[PDB]
Amino acid sequence: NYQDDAELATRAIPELTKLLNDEDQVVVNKAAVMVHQLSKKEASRHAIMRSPQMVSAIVRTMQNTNDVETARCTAGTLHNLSHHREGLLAIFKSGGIPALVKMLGSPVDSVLFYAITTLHNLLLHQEGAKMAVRLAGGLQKMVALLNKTNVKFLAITTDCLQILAY
Repeated sequence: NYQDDAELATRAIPELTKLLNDEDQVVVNKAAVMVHQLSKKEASRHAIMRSPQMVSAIVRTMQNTNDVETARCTAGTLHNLSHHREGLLAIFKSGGIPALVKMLGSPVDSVLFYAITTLHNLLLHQEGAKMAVRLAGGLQKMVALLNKTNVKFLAITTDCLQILAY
C-alpha cells in the first residue's frame, strides 16, 4: 500500500458503491469495470473485501444486470476476492452463493469461468458453502454445466460435484 494503495481504494469505495447501486445501468457498468480493475491489486482488493455494502452491491449487480460486461466484471471481482479467507467470507455474507449459482446459467465463457472457480474456492475453503450451494440448487446446475460446457470447465466442475457429494 505504497505505490498503488489501500488508503485510496478505501476512500473511493463509497463513491463506487453508490455508482454500482445507481438506476442508470450505464453508470453501473462503468463502476463495475473499475471495481473489477481495483479488485486486481492486492492492496485495493482488501479494501473491497472489508466493505460489506460494496460486496452486496457487486452481488446484486451480478444477479440483476443484462450486460455481459457488467456480468463479467462483477463475477471477476468476486473471483478475485475469493483468493482470501476474508473474501470468501464476504461473498458468503452477501448472498453470493445463490447469485453465483444462477450465473452458472451464462453462455459467456468467462463469466462462467469466474462463477465456477469462485464457487469451487468456496466449496474448498468456506464453512457453510457445501450446504449453501446444495440449498441453492447447485448440484443440478453443475450437472447441467458439466453436460453442456467446453473442456476448460470439465475438471473443476467435476471436482465441485465430488465435493458436494463427499
